[PDB]
Amino acid sequence: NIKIFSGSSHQDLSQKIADRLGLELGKVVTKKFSNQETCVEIGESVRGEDVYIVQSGCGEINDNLMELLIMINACKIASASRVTAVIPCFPYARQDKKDKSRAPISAKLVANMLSVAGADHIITMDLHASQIQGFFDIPVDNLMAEPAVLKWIRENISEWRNCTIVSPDAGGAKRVTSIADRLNVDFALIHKEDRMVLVGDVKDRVAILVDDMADTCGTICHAADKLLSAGATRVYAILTHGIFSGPAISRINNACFEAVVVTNTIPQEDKMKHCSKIQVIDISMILAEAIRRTHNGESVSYLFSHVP
Amino acid sequence: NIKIFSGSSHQDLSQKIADRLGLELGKVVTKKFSNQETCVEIGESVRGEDVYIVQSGCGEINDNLMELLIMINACKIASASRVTAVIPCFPYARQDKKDKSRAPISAKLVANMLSVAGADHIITMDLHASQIQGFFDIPVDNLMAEPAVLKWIRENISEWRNCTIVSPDAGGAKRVTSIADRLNVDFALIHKERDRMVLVGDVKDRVAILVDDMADTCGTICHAADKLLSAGATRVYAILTHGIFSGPAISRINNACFEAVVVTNTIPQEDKMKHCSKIQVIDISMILAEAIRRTHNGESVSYLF
Amino acid sequence: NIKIFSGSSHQDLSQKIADRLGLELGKVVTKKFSNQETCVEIGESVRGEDVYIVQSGCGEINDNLMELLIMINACKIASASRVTAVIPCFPYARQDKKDKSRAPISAKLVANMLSVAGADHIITMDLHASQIQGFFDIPVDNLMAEPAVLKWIRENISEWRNCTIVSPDAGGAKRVTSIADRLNVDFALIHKEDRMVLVGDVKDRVAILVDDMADTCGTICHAADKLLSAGATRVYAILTHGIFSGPAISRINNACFEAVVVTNTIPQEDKMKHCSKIQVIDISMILAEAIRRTHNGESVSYLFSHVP
Amino acid sequence: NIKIFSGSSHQDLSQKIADRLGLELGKVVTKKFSNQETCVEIGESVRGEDVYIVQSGCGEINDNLMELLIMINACKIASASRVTAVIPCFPYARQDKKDKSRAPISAKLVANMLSVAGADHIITMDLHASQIQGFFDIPVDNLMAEPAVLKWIRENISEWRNCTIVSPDAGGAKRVTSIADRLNVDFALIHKERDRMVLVGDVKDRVAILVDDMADTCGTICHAADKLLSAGATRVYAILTHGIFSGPAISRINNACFEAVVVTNTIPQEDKMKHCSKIQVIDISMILAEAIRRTHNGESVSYLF
Amino acid sequence: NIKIFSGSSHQDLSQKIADRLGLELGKVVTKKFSNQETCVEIGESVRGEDVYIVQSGCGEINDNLMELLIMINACKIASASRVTAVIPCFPYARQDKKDKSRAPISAKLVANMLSVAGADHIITMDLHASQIQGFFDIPVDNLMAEPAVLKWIRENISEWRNCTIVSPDAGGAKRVTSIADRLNVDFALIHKEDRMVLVGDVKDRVAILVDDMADTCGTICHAADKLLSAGATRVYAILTHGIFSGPAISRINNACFEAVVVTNTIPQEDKMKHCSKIQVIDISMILAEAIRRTHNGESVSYLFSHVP
Amino acid sequence: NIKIFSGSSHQDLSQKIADRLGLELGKVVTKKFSNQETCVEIGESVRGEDVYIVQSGCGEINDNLMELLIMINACKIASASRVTAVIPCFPYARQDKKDKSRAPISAKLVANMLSVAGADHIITMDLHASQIQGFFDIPVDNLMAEPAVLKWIRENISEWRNCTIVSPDAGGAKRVTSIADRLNVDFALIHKERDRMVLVGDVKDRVAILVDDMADTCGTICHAADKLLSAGATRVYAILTHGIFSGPAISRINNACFEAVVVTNTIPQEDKMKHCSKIQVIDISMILAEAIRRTHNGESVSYLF
Repeated sequence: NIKIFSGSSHQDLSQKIADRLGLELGKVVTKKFSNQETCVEIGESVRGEDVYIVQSGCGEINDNLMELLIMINACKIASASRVTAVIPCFPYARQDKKDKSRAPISAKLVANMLSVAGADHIITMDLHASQIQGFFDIPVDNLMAEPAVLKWIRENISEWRNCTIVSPDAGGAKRVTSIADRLNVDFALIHKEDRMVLVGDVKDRVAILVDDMADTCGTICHAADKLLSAGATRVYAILTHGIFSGPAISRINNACFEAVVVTNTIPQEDKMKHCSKIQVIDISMILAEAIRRTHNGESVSYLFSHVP
Repeated sequence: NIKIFSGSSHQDLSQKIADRLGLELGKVVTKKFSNQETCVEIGESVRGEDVYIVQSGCGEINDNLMELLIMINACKIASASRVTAVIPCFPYARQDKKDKSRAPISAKLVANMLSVAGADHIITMDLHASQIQGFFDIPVDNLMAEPAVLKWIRENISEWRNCTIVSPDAGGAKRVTSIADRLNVDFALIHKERDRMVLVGDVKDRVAILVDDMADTCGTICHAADKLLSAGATRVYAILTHGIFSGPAISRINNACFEAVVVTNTIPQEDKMKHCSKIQVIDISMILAEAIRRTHNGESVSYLF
Repeated sequence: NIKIFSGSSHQDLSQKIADRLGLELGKVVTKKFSNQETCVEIGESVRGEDVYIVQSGCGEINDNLMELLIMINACKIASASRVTAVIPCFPYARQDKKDKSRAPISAKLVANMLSVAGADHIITMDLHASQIQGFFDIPVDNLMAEPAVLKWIRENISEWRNCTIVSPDAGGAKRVTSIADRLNVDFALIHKEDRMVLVGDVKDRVAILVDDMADTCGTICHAADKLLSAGATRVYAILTHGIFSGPAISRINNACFEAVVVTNTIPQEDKMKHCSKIQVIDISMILAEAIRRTHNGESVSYLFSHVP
Repeated sequence: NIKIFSGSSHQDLSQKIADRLGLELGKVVTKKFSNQETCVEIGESVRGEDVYIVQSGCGEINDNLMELLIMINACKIASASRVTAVIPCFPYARQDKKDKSRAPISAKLVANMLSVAGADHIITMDLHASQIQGFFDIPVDNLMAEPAVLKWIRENISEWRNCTIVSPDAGGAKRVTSIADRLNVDFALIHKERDRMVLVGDVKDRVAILVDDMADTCGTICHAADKLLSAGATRVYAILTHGIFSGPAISRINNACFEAVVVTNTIPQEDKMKHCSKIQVIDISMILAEAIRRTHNGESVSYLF
Repeated sequence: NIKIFSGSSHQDLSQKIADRLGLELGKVVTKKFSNQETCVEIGESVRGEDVYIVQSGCGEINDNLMELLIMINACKIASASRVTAVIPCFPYARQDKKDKSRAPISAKLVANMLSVAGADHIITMDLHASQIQGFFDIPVDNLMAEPAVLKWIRENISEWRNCTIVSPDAGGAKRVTSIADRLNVDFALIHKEDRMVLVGDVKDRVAILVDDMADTCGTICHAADKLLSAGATRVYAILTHGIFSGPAISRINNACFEAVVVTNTIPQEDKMKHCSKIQVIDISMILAEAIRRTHNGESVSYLFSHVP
Repeated sequence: NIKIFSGSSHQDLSQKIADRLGLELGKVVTKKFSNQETCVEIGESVRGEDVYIVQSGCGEINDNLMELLIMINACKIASASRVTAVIPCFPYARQDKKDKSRAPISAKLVANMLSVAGADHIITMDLHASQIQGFFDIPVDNLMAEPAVLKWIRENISEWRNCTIVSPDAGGAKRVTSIADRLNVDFALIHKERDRMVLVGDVKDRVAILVDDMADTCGTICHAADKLLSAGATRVYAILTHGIFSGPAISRINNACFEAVVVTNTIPQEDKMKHCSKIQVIDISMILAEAIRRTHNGESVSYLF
């Protein structure tokens, strides 16, 4: 009575999750008008079932969001017992504050939309701001890629016992210090004032830029330069979410990175073809395990410092 | 104290609306990000104001809806006194029932998202189904194109006194019989076998006016037009309040026998009008301005129907 | 842990449903003041149980509605696990639109009342307008009498392969075309302009007026005349909901119908005594099966083209 | 800008109310269907108005409640600025607790239906229990008949300075002691063994005034009156704010020793008053008009208590 | 999958409940700032579990309330299947009406706070006003101490067949008459006009003042005098809730009571040390049994006239 | 038409606020019961008024929150037109995320209780995290102490042009870099190994200004100050918008090398100021009065940031 569904034809990640759970993705008939008006038809009964919808990695965020919302609605009015939105990369999460302007808090709006659509539960990975859990009243499991980042570092960087973890901005301080303390190394921090300022020791050390997401990568590319200018031996970038829109791929190919590491919360395959610097940590097993635990009523906190 | 904002690039309707009310459109900064992630910013204080946001007409329905939702929200958390969504063409309106499938009622979803975004009021034109009004708990004013369509038929088709109004599908009956009764003329109805088309009612040697609420690819109204010709209509017109016109529509129209195709201003046609001469638009901005003004003043909106 | 309750002493239908499920109706103590103020007492524990309340066929709609609402409330605050209102004939369903006047949408109001009373689920039959499902946020199963109408037609009208399905109004087009296409015959349609207009072929064919409901029957009685005037051989009327208030019985006895067929969503027994033209399709088995499926988490979509 | 509508045929209270405020009752079309299915239509625009709907007094409680609910809803979706239900006698008010049964809290249900119908405000008189106010999240103004009942006792019973106020049941204690304290007189209390009636307090050679919030069949206040006679009261009165008076009430009253039976205008008595001379009504329309007017103006309503 | 938690270090009652259910109290890490800002950490998974939080008897009502609310929240966003607040003594219950002033209905506010905090169910004992059940939409089980009061009376007062049950105020009439009728004896009633008035027969009888709560006890102490003045042989006071704040203990020690009987809905141990007149009925078994029944979906109405 | 009430004994802020607006604080009866059970009563009609309730500053956070909640509720059921909570220092603001624990998001709980109590609007100062604004669905105006802190630094520290702003923790980065950028000076950052403190950035032979949003026991800013001395800062200041100052704070401050400790009026300091001379308060009442006045008038509040 567990049933996993996928957003659009970007099955990829959702298929991996389903394989790991010993399941097939449920049937969904998607008819799509040219104005992008999305039609959905759940091709099997979800009556009384524990349902999980994994949002697409299609790219177009608003299409993906509506598809998700529509699919949640269809399952709720078809008497699903529970509907969980598995959203590896939370959309509009950078729009989580007003920030001295007459701005929407779009991430709160997205949380409200998910709630009124009928979501009972959220499974996500590395919310841009932890506080976003509080934008909901339903429970949220905010999974961490940290355990998998720590393990990647230990296994792929020989100098890890002597590296420096660098935040590309002031916001990311906590995230880097927590990784630096766990590994028992230093941290450093960059701040854009168009000028960057680095505080902290990177001289003669491997520098690992750690962030929750990279988009156009103008920031990490510029931070990489600064770090080499400050005497870092080489520079790595580890992001959980690899958006990589616009010139990001061109930016990374021209950059002085030794590697750019991301998870597959966003589909990376086509980006990789055109970019040899990209390596992907598979997090499908962390997503599958959180679903399995959710379903069984078993501890998921164990997924916060364990790689299943 | 009243403020009008527009959604996205399609500032035509909203400009027309703002003119009739003697206003300028509110300032709104709209920066478009990575993967179409919508950014909006209200470039002026709306604190204590009666706000009207007029939908975009730029095709991409999900982008338009999100922008509208984000705008509504932005005005609300910035202490707008009231927020009305002006949605001439209601998105997802066809998806208004399960229809014997495990389908979403997407129009109810949209109603819910609009309400939770903070909309206090809706103004729209010819809801695909009247019952959609009941999808909200806030007031909806569902304006009619009917008066202006009636007006146009009388002022443009010489033989209108012995014309027949034809619904393209069976689910279009109520709309066409209401028009047919107003003009005191005939009505007829087409049905696709669920395949061949079936026509019920008299069209022989009279003008056939195809009336429908919206036409997308125009596949149905095009095939409908053929049948009306096969059944010996003099000439066939096409009246649609919402003229979406996607995919093959442009050419499909021209290649069909249509004397004319008539639509409203609810969606922009300027782009389609040059590549298709037989299209004509009824401007509905006066109707929308009047509804906003009357909504703001608390005067009757009902006489506009 | 399934428990079925009945509205008032109009047990009839609710008793048939209970028999088909192998159950007794649960005890309810109803004390009723003269101003019709309804008192209810649930005479057994519903704590943790899956509860279904079948609304009465008493006649007085507002009494019945309040009784239903009160009973839903009592079961919810007594810790029922789930409360489903089984409402064979949805009240105020004709009040589903504003229709160019300053009217209530009373069917939306009834849906809100059912929701705030604590209904988790609705089971109903042939909503006057499908869109009424959208008046709720809880799931609605809108059961169709169509399968049972098709089977009645095939078994009782020898000429069914050559009949015409007629809508008594413009609103009913879809409903008749769907039946006409399934049976592979014609459809026709009447429109009241005080004048009726018939479009479609009924000459020398059996005409079957099909509608979701009949009240005072002035419409079907007048449509029957029109059809005979247009050369129909005989006229039948098939309604799912037989209200039959006011002069309906006198109207039907004087009418040129060969038969008036209705379901027992409304109690028909006393109406039949005074009206030999009435035949009743028993739909208690469709109601019982939807309850059973709901309870078990089994497909109910099968009830949409199958007669259990 | 203020508008008063009445529910159903009992337009007496509402007429009195509209007069005191210098208004005419709003136009409302009320077509009554098949099985008592209620149809209401607002015959005028209420857009941007402060609306007051005064309950019906036509017996059938479920019909009255539905009509009121439908009216409230109709005004809300037609963009009324505010909707107040004026419910002099709150329906289902006795059903306000489970009371050691698997019973509904029907008064909370009613509170919820009123709120979801769109009521912004309630005005009522002598809630059976004060706590009912807490069944809402919207403001309730719970007016008191007490001042006018006190007034009547002093102006109508000669021996009032040595009278005793008697509660018909034990759950009526707080009401009677509050009256007894205002007049500086005695109080007493009747209890039915849960059978024989038990009386606690002094009534010998004094006037006994039975006070209760509502009397339906009058079975209890009639048996109460006998006991008060048995215990040697001079003469016994009956004061009820809500005089429902169903079933055997009419005659039961006359056949009982009651000097007089006093009720308010909250329910119509004109029909009962002719067949029962000993009934007298305190008109409470001034109190309800004053509460509406003060509610609309935002002036004190609290001094009316 | 039942899990019982306690408010603060006032485990006492919550420990007794847990013992009776064969359970240990779940781990809770409570860190408390000096401004009394309460921090909580649920020290074990509640994912998918039936959770019961027993509110502390600490004394400071607002601290206790917030602790309860915070704990309910933590369990809900940690995916508890159900959260029940077991609140033996409902806080702010005397603030249940406006009472001719511009007052809050604070008990309604407390019910709203409990609801938005995420409480699915309430278990309580002898609400000051039954109507408080209607301040919620979630179900409330309002347990009665009456069965245990009746049994205490029958076992400890030899003259019980000839006693009088007295309400200390006008509000308590119903409560005393119900006890007087069950025991088949008289009732009497006191009313404060600063003057008390007694109606009813207490001459040469044992008088038992029965109330739902005693605070500073100025009322029961004064009622005791009045009763002796009216010829009662001796006076008892039975309260379900023994607040006993301010001079209550000094008031009771100076009073002409034969005994003051209360339940342990409030911790009584330290009050007893300084007051030999106090006897405590243990109601932990009634609380444990309601939890057990709730959990199992079994009748709790049986707890309304049975001492488990 | 506007009314200001204060919560509990700490009537200083609220008095200052009421003065700037030319008002007297509303009458409120506050009787304190048995076990701290809070009683509040509004001593005047607030019907149809724009109500502002200013939080208490009397330490006990749970008592203050309940009183505020009860006050909000009391004004709402007494038909206040609008209720704004003025909460200079937002309670439970640190508890704004789970933070890798099975912890409550207590600030979301508080947001929810405030909303269900009936608050239409919040006015507060320097939310611990901006995202807290998103915990509500009602408008929040989150005022900034930054302008006045900048002002104070320039007008009080002679060497400010070559100073460095130091965050006591790593989670304080964004706050200090924003200040450092405004003054065009350096920033630095302290981190406790999770043990020894680590400092990143230049402080040698310059004035170190410790900036944080709130300081409770001052354990962190005290140890931070030592490190800044160890790393050769000229002298170290401490700027906190919310100066809670509990437990060892008073003496801990004096025993530390702090040139001065600067806080705002958001919490009362008068009691702490006498036993600690190095404390100085920026009065923020003008800012709060201006926000109320502008909120009531519907004028810009955004320029106050």
